[PDB]
Amino acid sequence: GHQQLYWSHPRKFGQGSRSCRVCSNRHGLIRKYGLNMCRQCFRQYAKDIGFIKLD
Amino acid sequence: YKIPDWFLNRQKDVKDGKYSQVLANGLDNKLREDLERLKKIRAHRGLRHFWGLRVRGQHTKTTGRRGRT
Amino acid sequence: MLMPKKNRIAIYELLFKEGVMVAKKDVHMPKHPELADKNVPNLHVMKAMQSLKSRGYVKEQFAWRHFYWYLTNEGIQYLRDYLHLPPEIVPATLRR
Amino acid sequence: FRKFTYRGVDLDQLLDMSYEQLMQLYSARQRRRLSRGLRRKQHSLLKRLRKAKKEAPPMEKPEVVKTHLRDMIILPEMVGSMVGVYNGKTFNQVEIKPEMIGHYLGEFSITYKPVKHGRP
Amino acid sequence: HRIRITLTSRNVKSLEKVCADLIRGAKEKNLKVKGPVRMPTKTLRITTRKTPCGEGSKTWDRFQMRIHKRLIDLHSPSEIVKQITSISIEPGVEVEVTIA
Amino acid sequence: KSYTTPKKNKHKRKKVKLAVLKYYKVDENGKISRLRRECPSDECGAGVFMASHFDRHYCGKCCLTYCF
Amino acid sequence: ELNEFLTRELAEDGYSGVEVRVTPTRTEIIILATRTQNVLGEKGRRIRELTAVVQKRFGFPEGSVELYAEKVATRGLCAIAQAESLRYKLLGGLAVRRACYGVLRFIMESGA
RNA sequence: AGCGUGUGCCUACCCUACGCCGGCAGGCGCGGGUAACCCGUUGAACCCCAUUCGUGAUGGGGAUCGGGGAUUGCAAUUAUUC
RNA sequence: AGGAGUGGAGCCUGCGGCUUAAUUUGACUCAACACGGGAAACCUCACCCGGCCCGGACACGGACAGGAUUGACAGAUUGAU
Ligand SMILES: [Zn+2]
Repeated sequence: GHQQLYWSHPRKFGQGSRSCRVCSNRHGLIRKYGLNMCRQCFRQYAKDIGFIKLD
Repeated sequence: YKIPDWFLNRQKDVKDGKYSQVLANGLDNKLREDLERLKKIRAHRGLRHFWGLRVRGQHTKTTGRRGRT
Repeated sequence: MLMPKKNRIAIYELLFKEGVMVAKKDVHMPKHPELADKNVPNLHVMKAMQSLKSRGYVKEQFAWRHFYWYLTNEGIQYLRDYLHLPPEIVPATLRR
Repeated sequence: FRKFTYRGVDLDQLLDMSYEQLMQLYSARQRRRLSRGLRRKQHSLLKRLRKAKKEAPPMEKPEVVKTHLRDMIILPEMVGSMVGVYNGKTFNQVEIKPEMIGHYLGEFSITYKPVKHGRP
Repeated sequence: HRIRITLTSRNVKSLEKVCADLIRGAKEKNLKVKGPVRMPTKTLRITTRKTPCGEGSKTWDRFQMRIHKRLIDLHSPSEIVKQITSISIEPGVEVEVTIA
Repeated sequence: KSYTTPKKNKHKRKKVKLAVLKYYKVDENGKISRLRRECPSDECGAGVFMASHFDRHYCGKCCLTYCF
Repeated sequence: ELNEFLTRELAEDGYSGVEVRVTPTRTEIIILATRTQNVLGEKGRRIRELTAVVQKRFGFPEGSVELYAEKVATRGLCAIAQAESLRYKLLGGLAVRRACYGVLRFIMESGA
């Protein structure tokens, strides 16, 4: 069955369980504190969330 | 004389399953029959010991320069 | 795409009761979050709304991972003829 | 000609004992594969290939059943057979010796050909 | 009577202003009030690259948040806490009220 | 387009005409006589039949094979 | 997500910024735009549509929120609104230079 | 000693005190923490004190490699790791 | 003026070259070479040997509820019930 073979790889762990919430690319994720974002979109919305530059 | 079995260097031999602490001529004989066993069994490890390349899965492009001339 | 009758029409009164609905854009979604009483996936919902888009009844907007589908007045008329209702029932979008 | 054995016992002696003591005779890595739940999740292929190896011809060389799997636990129940496993391009036909056990069929089929070198 | 009121925000000036409002109301109602206990703040340090590609000098950023918390323990019944929570509401600082 | 490797065609189901002739036998009396064994599963109805093989029958979307 | 969603939606309305507030059972959001007659749609239709969208997409109890609408003063003192106005002037198709000195004159007469 | 970190929308991978088993990594229960509350007074390494070693490719250096035992995972062979 | 060094030894990583069904690609003095947040066993994958699903919407014209097709079981079959 194609319906039962469509889910044959378990997506429990690895890189494919998580993805970017903006650009949907599984490269350079930030799993810190539940961003689940890539670095570039985090840069684009860093000050909108509230991350500023002081140090 | 009450030495623990796990301390011995060779455990669970393929010919008898008996734990035995082996010595110089014994290690040389066991190494050469193991090499001959891998050559006769024709495995990936046997081909690597025949070719002299890496066995434990490591790179050769950068390190291991002094393999041959 | 061959849809069962019940799932498609259930999408139709969910669109008719409240004139706007959202859905996450992902192929591998075995169950819709809001409509979880019956086993309905999401890809049939996206394909049915894409068909409605191409025949010109709904609009599209996409921000991160969620599709936003916006009905029109002539879309409300199409829902009224497809659900076979008298022209007196108006959804809460036009109501105060 | 000499007597072959694995851990001091014979092939038929391995044949008439169950998996619960077969793992006790095996090594540490082979135990955790066989003792991890039920062989139904991904090892339904393993069970069906073991059924297919239990299917037998009359008295000749047994059939070749070429496979697409490399993580085969080489059991004594399939000693003396013919199989060619997949390594990406073709099927390397190998005859199953009694010393195959304790290894994998993917270990006995090389993927890369022997690399030769010439003028840079 | 053992109610603990926790005030937390990011901007310390608005939190100090609403703490001044709380202590002014407590002194107006003429009852004992605990001073605002100041915990050490928690920092949000994330260091990401500046080049989106792999070209150029390796330069980084320093993004940071400061969250300041000041809790007031009040020896009053619940309805005064509910009234003072209902008055003077701003989105900069949130109010955490939970009896033990 | 035409590639090097051959391709097996999809299962083009051949159209069979007058299938409603081949479900019940009609005689002079008005009582019908079914020619196929009925599926007793609750997923399908009482009007469905079983497949006509040469050894044993076969149900519909239930996909249940009953022996003798 | 709310700011990007309103930026994408009200690009053809002149949207400046969203004023989110938190309040017990009165969690209200204010959308500051230069146009008031176009944000409400037709007899308060699009504001209720956006209310329902955020209501059952963000995850909230139903009926406890309301979407306000107001106009921003000093239209020439907002960088987003003037960039959107120049995007209005450029989307129809004009010379870039006349629009550039026009929006510069608008900025200078606004008091910047 | 000090920066920190510690139970997730999709989601299932959190930090460990305490008492047994075992040289060892590790195995089952009794718990705490949505956090200056519990790990935690984070008994860190370097360093200090006392024997053994004695200029020797040597208790320096630990590459290469054989056997055995455990955890993660559907799967470790082209040694994942210990 | 000096301190620690690198370059020589072993190991890890990257690049070029050779090789490969494929060993995917960009970056070549500062201002590319533990860089692409690139510590990849499977997804990652963009590379290859191979096989199924359509995820070809919507219109125009052929076929209609008497059927336009998907869903499958003793057995040859890749690779898999
Ligand atoms: Zn049936």
